[PDB]
Amino acid sequence: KASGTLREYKVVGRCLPTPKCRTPPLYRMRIFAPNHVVAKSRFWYFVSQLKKMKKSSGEIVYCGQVFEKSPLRVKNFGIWLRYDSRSGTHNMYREYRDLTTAGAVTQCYRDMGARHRARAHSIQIMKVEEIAASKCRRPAVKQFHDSKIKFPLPHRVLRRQHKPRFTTKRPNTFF
Amino acid sequence: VFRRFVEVGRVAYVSFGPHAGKLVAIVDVIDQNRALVDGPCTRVRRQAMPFKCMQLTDFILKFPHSARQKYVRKAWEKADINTKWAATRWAKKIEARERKAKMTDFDRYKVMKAKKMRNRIIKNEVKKLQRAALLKAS
Amino acid sequence: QVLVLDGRGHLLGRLAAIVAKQVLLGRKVVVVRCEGINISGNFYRNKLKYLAFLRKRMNTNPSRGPYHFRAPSRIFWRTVRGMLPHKTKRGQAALDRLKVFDGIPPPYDKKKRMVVPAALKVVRLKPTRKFAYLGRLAHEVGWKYQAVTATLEEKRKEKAKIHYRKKKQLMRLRKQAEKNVEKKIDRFTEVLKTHGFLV
Amino acid sequence: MKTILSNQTVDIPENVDISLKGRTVIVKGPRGTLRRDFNHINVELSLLGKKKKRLRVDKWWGNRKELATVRTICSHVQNMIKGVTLGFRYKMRSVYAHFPINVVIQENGSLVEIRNFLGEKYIRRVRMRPGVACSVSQAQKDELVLEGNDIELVSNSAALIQQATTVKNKDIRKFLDGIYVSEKGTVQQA
RNA sequence: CCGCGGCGGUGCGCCGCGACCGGCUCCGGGACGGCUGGGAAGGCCCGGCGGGGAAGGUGGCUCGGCCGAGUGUUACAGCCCC
RNA sequence: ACCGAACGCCGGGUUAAGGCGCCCGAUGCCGACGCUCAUCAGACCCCAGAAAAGGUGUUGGUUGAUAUAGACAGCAGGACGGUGGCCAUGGAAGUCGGAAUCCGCUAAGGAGUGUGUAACAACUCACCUGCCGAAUCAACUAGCCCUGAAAAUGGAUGGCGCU
RNA sequence: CGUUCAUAGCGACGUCGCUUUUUGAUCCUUCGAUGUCGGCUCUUCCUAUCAUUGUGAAGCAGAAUUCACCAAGCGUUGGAU
RNA sequence: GGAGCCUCGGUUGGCCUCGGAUAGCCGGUCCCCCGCGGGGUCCGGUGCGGAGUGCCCUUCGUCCUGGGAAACGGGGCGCGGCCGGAGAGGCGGCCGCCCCCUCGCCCGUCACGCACGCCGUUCGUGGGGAACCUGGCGCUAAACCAUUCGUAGACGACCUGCU
Ligand SMILES: [Mg+2]
Ligand SMILES: [Mg+2]
Ligand SMILES: [Mg+2]
Ligand SMILES: [Mg+2]
Ligand SMILES: [Mg+2]
Ligand SMILES: [Mg+2]
Repeated sequence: KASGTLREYKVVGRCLPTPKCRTPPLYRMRIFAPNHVVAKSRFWYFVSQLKKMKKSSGEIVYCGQVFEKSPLRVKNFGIWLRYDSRSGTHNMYREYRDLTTAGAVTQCYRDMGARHRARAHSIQIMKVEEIAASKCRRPAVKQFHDSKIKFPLPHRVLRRQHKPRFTTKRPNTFF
Repeated sequence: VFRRFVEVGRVAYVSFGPHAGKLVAIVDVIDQNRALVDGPCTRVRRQAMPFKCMQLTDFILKFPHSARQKYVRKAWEKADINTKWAATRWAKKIEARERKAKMTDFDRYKVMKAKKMRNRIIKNEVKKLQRAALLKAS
Repeated sequence: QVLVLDGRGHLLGRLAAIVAKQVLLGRKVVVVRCEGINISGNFYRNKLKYLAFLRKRMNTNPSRGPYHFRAPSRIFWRTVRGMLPHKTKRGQAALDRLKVFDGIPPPYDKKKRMVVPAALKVVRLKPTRKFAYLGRLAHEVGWKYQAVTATLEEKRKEKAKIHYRKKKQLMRLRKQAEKNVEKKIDRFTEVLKTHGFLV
Repeated sequence: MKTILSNQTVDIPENVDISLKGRTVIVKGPRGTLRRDFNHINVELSLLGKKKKRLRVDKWWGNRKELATVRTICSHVQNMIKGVTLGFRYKMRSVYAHFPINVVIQENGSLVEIRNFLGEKYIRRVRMRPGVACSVSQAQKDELVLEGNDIELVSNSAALIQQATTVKNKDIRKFLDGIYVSEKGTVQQA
């Protein structure tokens, strides 16, 4: 796995039928990935671990992108992880605040790279669950839960440093 | 010593982006560095938008932090923000700057001719004022 | 046809980078008030870093070996020299365009002088970060003429304050003049704000 | 992480009048002025209330080491106010097992000669920081009094005479001598 | 010899254009399909049904001129949200 | 000798592996999100350099607590008796050591954390209040940074530099 | 161990390192030759600091001291075999 | 003032506050203090900066005549006096007198090789350097050798002496 910005995918698949097992059970997952191609691969990786079931032994039935049903709501997402350290493998519960699951998992993948130099292929996302104002354990999230939120944008450092590469005016950063 | 604030209901002028040169109300703050934003009257769809691109006006129209777009449309049209914005000195010197860009070659020539004269008149009147100021000093 | 850049408030290498490319494209540049250049990283940090550079000498005959210039102008010149192909003819030609000064002397003390905002400290550094004035640095590594350069610049700032006061005085009269005249420049002043100035 | 906002208040008393040119508090009252600059602390020194009753210090989007300054600015203004009103009085008692550290102030407070420390021929001359004024007290035998408005300057000048009187190349557990700060009080209590 | 008529090869030297084809790299327009026969949205509003933040509210306190502003509590809907 | 790619002589196009402050072709993107300041910073296969073990440096986790029966620290009040308990006498009545190791009063104090004593004494280390006024605290874990970290001509993230 | 006290100074059983002023491994370079030990003489560097400056430690009362830090500026000699 | 080799780059100017950045810019002070200014308070304006380098200044065909608005401005490398400028000043400013002109903005009114579609045009330029013809006012050599000396010396060099 690598990235870009992910998309939730639904992928349901089954170990393909036999004489002995005529109508085998379907297994569904939530597989975040940049595209269906790697989605299906990612589906197979997770299933292999859990169930005696390989890409040869099975058929993916329905892979399909899943759309955030409330895009223009701001939400808080709890996300449970399973990363690999340099040392042992771990569990976490991260929390992000975003407009989407995909966005919230994407956000996670960047954080984990930042905070733990953890690369995609090490991380397992288990559950991603949207959450209330309460049931938010992280204070970095909790500070934005407030009705009359109010802050300034204090030392507003400029970009467009090469529109006028040279100029008479020393700039301004108070607004 | 701050005067403008990322408040809910603050109107912000978008400096750049897809929606560059458009007003936009801050519906809700998502993050350290991202605001859920709307500009119903100003042709800007409800979307998250980073602060880096928005620079914020002196207009806080009052609605509740996650109303459903209809209500901000009312609070915009009640306050008549489009009228008030175009009245501002800021928006005038935006309008100016655009009209300087639109300038055609004949229009550029007219201007030069108009300035050539208009700066001559003033220049003399300044010189007269200096002589009068020198006469007062004497 | 010539850049004059007030090196105050800039960052040593950050400015030097930009100056090099200007200089390589045939732009004649002047860099003024070089003592005011300021280098990221806390003072002590940079002193050691210089003091190390001092240690570098050709053991058998120091007289040959890397000439450690003290003056902030020459320091800044040294760092710009490090970003040109200065062993070439074209590189040597490039430096000959660049003209550096501790403080701001008589041709350029009555010239408006630019500021590279992409090399500027207020922009490029976090406000909680520490930095050093290349003056102080120069002073402690052996620069002789800090105080002289200060005493000459107090004159200049006093001399300039006067010029500005007279400039202001004209601007003010000019603002008055327009108001005195604004019925016999009215259908000029109108046309200069249809095509979008004066607003 | 970046805390969306922090602040504090510094309730100035009705005797004192504080004023802030930007981020450069100047506090004046009974005893005198005390300016202090905080260009280097990065905060919003608002000043609010009719009768100018309280000094507020916001600090937006602070991380842990940036939010550590908020209180230390607030506190420095508190001391500044105390200095203006009451004024600081550090008292320091001389200690010896033999050679009775002979102290004598000179110009006004400025100088402090400290003769016969440990039977040394060297006479320590110690200047005071501008503002602070040493004076040899009465009602207590071996004891100095440093008074002044700017606490920083006082306590520094106290240290100056404390480290002056130091013992070299001896067992300092055995040799307990010198002029040590005994008490950090005020010129007037109210 | 004048025709620079018709055809053929050419130009002393330096130039430019034009249209045709090949191979590229860009730009601007438009018209369609499929999906959770897309998801969200908008607009009109009506009838209900609850839950939450937290309110034209009330209340302790504070700050300004009964009104405006800032915290705090129980929480219906006369701000909204689900 | 690595990675990319294998050469007739040339024009246009496009790539690879690598890059794009300046040297040096290309980010002079209004690039996105974090992390990190180092008086030895760090900066890219082969490769030209460090470990065990530490650090309330800062940032994340994990697990457990705690507390309105208003805590947590911060100061103030007591720390006993059954009892020279038993083994050990060389002295251990809590205290070089070790088997023990409970009851009373209890508000509550271990047959005792230490200081110190030949041995005591004396001192010191729960349970509870008084004040103050919301979170507090422990143990792990892993990121960057730091200690650990000493070589001889002056010196090398390639250089200049860079926060 | 240090009367007592793991850590002032030490430090077993274990363990992790650096160094190339020891000696080995090794044989890449030089066999149409790179003059093979020591001493003298002279310069320069390193620090893993004996002394000297400034300091923290002690089982530092003083004196004498070992332990450590900044640190290589300046020194570090005359002889008998 | 005339020719005449050569070396090239250029192809409007900008004649300036200080500085700040969790702030600044301008006014005006009714009022107060200092040396027309400087400092203060108070109030009024600006502040994604229009007293803006996203800027300003300047115009880019020539002439003619015959109206209007604007109108004493410009010139003669016009001429004399009084300044300011030393950091590498190298540039300005301000004052007398002589002669000449009517230039910016609109309109009328004609004409200028109109070189017959086609390239280095257009300036800084009286440029930098070398060699050559005119006027006015100025000038009137040192150096080195040789010789000498000995504060010096391998030799050069150096210190000295010589109507
Ligand atoms: Mg001693
Ligand atoms: Mg023992
Ligand atoms: Mg060998
Ligand atoms: Mg040899
Ligand atoms: Mg050492
Ligand atoms: Mg030309």
